[PDB]
Amino acid sequence: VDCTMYICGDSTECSNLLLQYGSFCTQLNRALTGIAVEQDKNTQEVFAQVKQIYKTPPIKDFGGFNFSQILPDPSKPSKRSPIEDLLFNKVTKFNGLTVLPPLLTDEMIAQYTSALLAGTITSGWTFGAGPALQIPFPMQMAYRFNGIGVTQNVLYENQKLIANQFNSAIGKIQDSLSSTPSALGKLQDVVNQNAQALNTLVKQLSSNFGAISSVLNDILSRLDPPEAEVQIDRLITGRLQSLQTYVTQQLIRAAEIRASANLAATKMSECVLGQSKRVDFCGKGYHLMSFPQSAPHGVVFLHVTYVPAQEKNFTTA
Amino acid sequence: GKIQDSLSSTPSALGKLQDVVNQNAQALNTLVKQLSSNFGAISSVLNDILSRLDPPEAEVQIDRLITGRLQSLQTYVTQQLIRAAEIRASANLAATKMSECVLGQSKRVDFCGKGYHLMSFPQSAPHGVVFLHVTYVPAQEKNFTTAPAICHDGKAHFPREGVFVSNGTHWFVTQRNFYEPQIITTDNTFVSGNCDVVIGIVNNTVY
Amino acid sequence: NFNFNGLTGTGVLTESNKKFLPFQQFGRDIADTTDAVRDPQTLEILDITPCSFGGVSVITPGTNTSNQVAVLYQDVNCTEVSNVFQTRAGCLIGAEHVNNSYECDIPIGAGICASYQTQTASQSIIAYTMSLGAENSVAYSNNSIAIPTNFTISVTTEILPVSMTKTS
Ligand SMILES: *[C@@H]1O[C@H](CO)[C@@H](O[C@@H]2O[C@H](CO)[C@@H](O[C@@H]3O[C@H](CO)[C@@H](O)[C@H](O)[C@@H]3O)[C@H](O)[C@H]2NC(C)=O)[C@H](O)[C@H]1NC(C)=O
Ligand SMILES: *[C@@H]1O[C@H](CO)[C@@H](O[C@@H]2O[C@H](CO)[C@@H](O)[C@H](O)[C@H]2NC(C)=O)[C@H](O)[C@H]1NC(C)=O
Ligand SMILES: *[C@@H]1O[C@H](CO)[C@@H](O[C@@H]2O[C@H](CO)[C@@H](O)[C@H](O)[C@H]2NC(C)=O)[C@H](O)[C@H]1NC(C)=O
Ligand SMILES: *[C@@H]1O[C@H](CO)[C@@H](O)[C@H](O)[C@H]1NC(C)=O
Ligand SMILES: *[C@@H]1O[C@H](CO)[C@@H](O)[C@H](O)[C@H]1NC(C)=O
Ligand SMILES: *[C@@H]1O[C@H](CO)[C@@H](O)[C@H](O)[C@H]1NC(C)=O
Ligand SMILES: *[C@@H]1O[C@H](CO)[C@@H](O)[C@H](O)[C@H]1NC(C)=O
Ligand SMILES: *[C@@H]1O[C@H](CO)[C@@H](O)[C@H](O)[C@H]1NC(C)=O
Ligand SMILES: *[C@@H]1O[C@H](CO)[C@@H](O)[C@H](O)[C@H]1NC(C)=O
Repeated sequence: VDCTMYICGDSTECSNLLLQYGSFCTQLNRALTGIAVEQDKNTQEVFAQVKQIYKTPPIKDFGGFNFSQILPDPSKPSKRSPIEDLLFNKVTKFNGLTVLPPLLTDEMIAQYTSALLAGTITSGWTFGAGPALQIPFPMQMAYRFNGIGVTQNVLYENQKLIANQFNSAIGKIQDSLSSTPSALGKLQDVVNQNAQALNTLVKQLSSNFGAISSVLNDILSRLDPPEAEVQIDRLITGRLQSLQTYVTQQLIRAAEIRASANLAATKMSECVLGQSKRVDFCGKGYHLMSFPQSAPHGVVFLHVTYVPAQEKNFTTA
Repeated sequence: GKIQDSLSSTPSALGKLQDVVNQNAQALNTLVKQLSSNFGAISSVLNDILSRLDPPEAEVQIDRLITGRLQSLQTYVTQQLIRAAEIRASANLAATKMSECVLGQSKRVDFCGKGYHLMSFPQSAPHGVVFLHVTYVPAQEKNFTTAPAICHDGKAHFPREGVFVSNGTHWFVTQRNFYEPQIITTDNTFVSGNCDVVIGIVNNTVY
Repeated sequence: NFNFNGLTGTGVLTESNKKFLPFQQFGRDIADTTDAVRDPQTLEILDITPCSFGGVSVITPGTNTSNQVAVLYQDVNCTEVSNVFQTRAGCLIGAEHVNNSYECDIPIGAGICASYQTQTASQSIIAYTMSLGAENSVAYSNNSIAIPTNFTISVTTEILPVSMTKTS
């Protein structure tokens, strides 16, 4: 935000009166800059977790699994995976209020995400902690089961069933997200709340707060100079309060978002770049794997766990 | 030794605390500098107006400045209160790492830095804590032919620990974190399933 | 600087792609600010665009080794602000641009970061596409695993804030 523009730009008298409040809005211009910087830091903490960008193999040996639904599709005009596409198509001036571009764009996020996914499928934790190791998906699966104390024979006996359960669940996720848009509320609310706070700030510029006119550059051209100064001081104060209110809310929301980003970054390490046993940490059950996906303003993880299905009562000691 | 050289040659490495102290000092110094703002008054100084202006005009301008000075204090407190929430979160993380990596060796993934945590050590600092995080990271690796099991007498023999490996002539058993191959014996393997189940199963005598 | 039958403000007009009702001499956007106006002597709907503005930031090497700088003017043309790089992240004046991918040094925005390579050598500011590191397209096979032999003990640092100035 350019506070000179928001309060009253292109006016000698508005500038001279705005300056009587010192750094009151200068520090807010700084607070917003700081928030924008943090937003790129949050993005880097969550997605730039590979030593170097890694790419998937030329041969998609996924053991019967469809990871084509999670990995970005390079043949499309928008390189997004089918799940990312569903989300991206659903999660959505002269007054000095503008929005700056990200440093790390959606495509580059998708590129880090692809590297993380490539590891999730064929190298596991090694794209992170040291040189990558060659750990082909079928073996990585044998290891995902051994990691929860389950003999790898379940993988081979049920190789088709295991891939089908994964693939089926992906289809269910796609069907849910495509029909229940509120499922994306975690990001939709962020964009709507920040947009509303800012749009409200714009609407509030028209409040007069008891002033003869709600517009600072109207008063200076309408009232005798000392009368104008009084009416201008009242509106500048009201406009400054609106800027401070907005920034304070954005600073608090940034704290919540930074915390969310830190949690997201933690999940990436615990379920994407490992198979953590912290109970139900990245979803209920024992972790096997997790697949990150990009999103406007966020990250999506597909949480894969081992969950008992049928059970029986046996005599014990 | 590399850490000491890094910290002394790259003082920007200390930015996690240096920026915090400078930001707080600046916020407080700003609070002082803003004492000079007049907020519509003839003068920004309350004790100047009281001995300079005709008392009823002085009263009005004094109240304007009291409000202005109050707003500066309210602003400061809110900003420090929000920053305090971030600092508390940082302190909580620091406390978490000190218990989990320093008095421990947490397996949380790359939690205290990339690699498996072997150990961690805290150092004091103005306004904060410095940690030396020590991890285990593979230096070298080699590509070996592998199998989840070997086929012997129609059954699948699984390693009790590790994966079966080969250099092209003989099969052995190794761990994922270190290529120290063992002879395949009945003391190192277990039997389950069969040769028609394991994918990647290879034919190898079990002693 | 506009005044159409009492409707005032500032901006740039262009032809719109929308139609208004006979009772609608102007339109407004999401926050009820002018979207477009109609010309009372030639009715036509003309979209109003805010007059070019944006923030200005400077990309600089440290002044301890060199003083070549380039300036980014956000959301504006290179002609509104010699070696000019046009981008929505802001036109970088006093810099060149290269198509090849490199690491990030000083961010411009929207996927581009400036760096300071020399040429025949003089140092200059060149805007570059971000690479995200080497593309390690590792291939895998169900019958082969990279297994660690020896290891290194890596020690790194982390510094965390614990406390603030005890303001009283
Ligand atoms: C208000 O009155 C003015 C009178 O100047 C109107 O302008 C006139 O508009 C007519 C209709 O377009 C023009 O006649 C024709 O113009 C076309 C192209 O402009 C030309 O190819 C034809 O040969 C013919 O001259 C006329 O020139 C134009 N007069 C001007 C521009 O001076 C205007 O339309 C009226 N506006 C409203 C809202 O009623
Ligand atoms: C992964 O999912 C894609 C998308 O559904 C599958 O592509 C379909 O393939 C079937 C037959 O193989 C075709 O009849 C469909 O027209 C394809 N769908 C689309 C949208 O093109 C693909 O087969 C799946 N891959 C695996 C290994 O299951
Ligand atoms: C465990 O549940 C799975 C569900 O995937 C069972 O697999 C199904 O088995 C039924 C009949 O046994 C078949 O009609 C289905 O076609 C199977 N599903 C798939 C995806 O193949 C499996 O039989 C169960 N296993 C045990 C040991 O009970
Ligand atoms: C095992 O016993 C519990 C306790 O009565 C009962 O609720 C459950 O149905 C039994 N489960 C099976 C598989 O018989
Ligand atoms: C390994 O032994 C099995 C008997 O269980 C046999 O069917 C198979 O052909 C053998 N594989 C070889 C010789 O590669
Ligand atoms: C593979 O290793 C075994 C013992 O570890 C040895 O007998 C054999 O000569 C090795 N083969 C090659 C090709 O090095
Ligand atoms: C590995 O998979 C490939 C195709 O993905 C197949 O041709 C080959 O037979 C498999 N090898 C083993 C040992 O299963
Ligand atoms: C520069 O102007 C061109 C047309 O002259 C326009 O298409 C483009 O959007 C402008 N660039 C910026 C960053 O405003
Ligand atoms: C690890 O082994 C490699 C050869 O594979 C050797 O070059 C290197 O010096 C060893 N590293 C250490 C730390 O001993």
